[PDB]
Amino acid sequence: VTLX
Amino acid sequence: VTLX
Amino acid sequence: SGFRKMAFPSGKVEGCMVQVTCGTTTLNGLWLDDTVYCPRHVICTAEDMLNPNYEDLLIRKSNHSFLVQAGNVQLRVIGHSMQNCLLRLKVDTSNPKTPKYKFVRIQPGQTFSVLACYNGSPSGVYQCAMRPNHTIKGSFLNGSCGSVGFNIDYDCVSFCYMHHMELPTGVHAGTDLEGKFYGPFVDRQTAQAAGTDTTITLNVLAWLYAAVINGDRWFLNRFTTTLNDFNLVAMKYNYEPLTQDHVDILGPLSAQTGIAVLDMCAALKELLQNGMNGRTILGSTILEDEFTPFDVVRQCSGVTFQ
Amino acid sequence: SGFRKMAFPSGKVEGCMVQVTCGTTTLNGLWLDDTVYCPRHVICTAEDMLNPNYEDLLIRKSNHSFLVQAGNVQLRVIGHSMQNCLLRLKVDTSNPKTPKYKFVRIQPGQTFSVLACYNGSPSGVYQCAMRPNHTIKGSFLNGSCGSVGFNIDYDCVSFCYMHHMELPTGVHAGTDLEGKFYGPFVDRQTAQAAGTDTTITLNVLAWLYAAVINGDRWFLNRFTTTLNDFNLVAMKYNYEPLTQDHVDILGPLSAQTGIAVLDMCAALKELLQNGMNGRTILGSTILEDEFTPFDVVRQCSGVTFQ
Repeated sequence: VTLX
Repeated sequence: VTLX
Repeated sequence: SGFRKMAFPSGKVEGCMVQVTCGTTTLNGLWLDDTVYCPRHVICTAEDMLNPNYEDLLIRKSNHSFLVQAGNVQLRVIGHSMQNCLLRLKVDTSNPKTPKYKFVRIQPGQTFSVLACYNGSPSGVYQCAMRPNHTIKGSFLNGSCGSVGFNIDYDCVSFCYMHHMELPTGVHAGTDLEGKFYGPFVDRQTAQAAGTDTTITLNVLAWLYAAVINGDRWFLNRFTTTLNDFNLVAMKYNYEPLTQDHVDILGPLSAQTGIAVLDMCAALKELLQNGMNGRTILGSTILEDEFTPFDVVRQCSGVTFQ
Repeated sequence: SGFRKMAFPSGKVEGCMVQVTCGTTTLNGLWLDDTVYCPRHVICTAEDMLNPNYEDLLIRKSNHSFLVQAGNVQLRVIGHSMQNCLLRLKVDTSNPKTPKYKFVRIQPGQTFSVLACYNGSPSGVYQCAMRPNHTIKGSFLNGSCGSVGFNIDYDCVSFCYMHHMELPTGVHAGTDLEGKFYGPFVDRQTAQAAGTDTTITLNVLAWLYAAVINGDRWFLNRFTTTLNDFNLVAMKYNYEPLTQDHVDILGPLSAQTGIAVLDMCAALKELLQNGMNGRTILGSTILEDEFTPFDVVRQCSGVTFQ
């Protein structure tokens, strides 16, 4: 996942 | 034409 | 005439966007009355993200650990609490631009407007649907977390989404304003993948009504279908099954156009089996599923082009 | 990641929308400092529209012929003048919500955000391009005239469009904020038809860069083309010819992706000749032409997914  |  | 993906005017929400910083992390928050709401992962660092323990990470913060900036003005934090995946920061000032608002948990297939924000400053507005797999196909870059989704009815803003993260397929996941994720997702850097998606049948049908109201009948036919026979076709083309409640919802659009729902279902079944190829509906080459029946009634004339 | 048609936040424009009534006609106007701008056909009746003479129709009006309503408050008109196809009404009150603004005349292929409004009250926001034939594919119902188009850069609003009418094909025509129509259109009920349209080549290319920046290379090839050879293909598929100035404009996107413009042109030429069929680009089944190079840079990461 990519936390934004 | 339709004026709106 | 015409039919466009259309967002709600965004001003009442713009007046609520602030910037929240914790350590070296900066992201957006939402300032209503004397609370600012933001994603709890604002308290994390990168290695904290692999396996964070928020209750433990949070007990280690004070009120002065959080910097809240409204435009050029600093808001002093005077309390904090965790609610599921959000923080609620109490500030010394009530937002004088607080609109009438509610917090709503939106259902799959429903649409909302997203105000994409960076550094507390709004950058653009677009519409998107809650997918059946609980993701949205948004447009988000680093620093967009804390950007919100909302609908407006009269002068009341119903906030329904706060942005948190992006999945490997490029789709987006987030929470309601109670901090509860949509879908089986968690706020940590671990392998997570969107489940298989399906097409929102109710929406496709609504938008075919849109097309008839705007004056196009080409895809209609003389056939009808049972709910059950349609659903055998639906399942093979990866469409959500149609239910009697969905049939009912389409009542008002059915009545405006004089086309029976199951007649439009037959029309849909024909489009899935034979294609459009060559032809367009409302300017589209494909079957569109991101407009609700409500979105159609909102935007279309209450008078059909017969 | 992601790529959506995205509108500018609309709040600075919402604060400028008022309602203008003359006789039995009501429509929207734009209130900046102490002037309200609206379509001059507000002074007409239906039979006045067949062959109006505005100079003659206008000399017959006083200041108290116009009612301007800002929310619940009546604005008193203290002067009026015609400018091309708009009226400028001077009111006794400066709009305290006037943003920093300019009036711009937009060029074909450029995009802007439209705040659709009814009875002075904003109802939704969407993006659209000025078509090469000087129309836009908007979404407008009766009472939408006086709705505006705009871009925002920093905190300055550049108004570029005011809505006037719809043509038989369902497309829309209007003026800049100096009252000058876009295209060969006039504000009267007479036979007028949109000219033939073409695809905005520069935009298609920009959006193919968008797709590469977001991580997709499938449509690239090992060929190059001359400008002139591309243009023979362009003409046959009803695309605007590509010029050296358009090639230049694509410089920064070319540099971010390491793909030469004429290489992307070869890629485009291949897509036109062989189709996509089956395949999508940025989620689209067709070649999209409503994003400018500027729209791509605004929304895409400044870092390519290599």
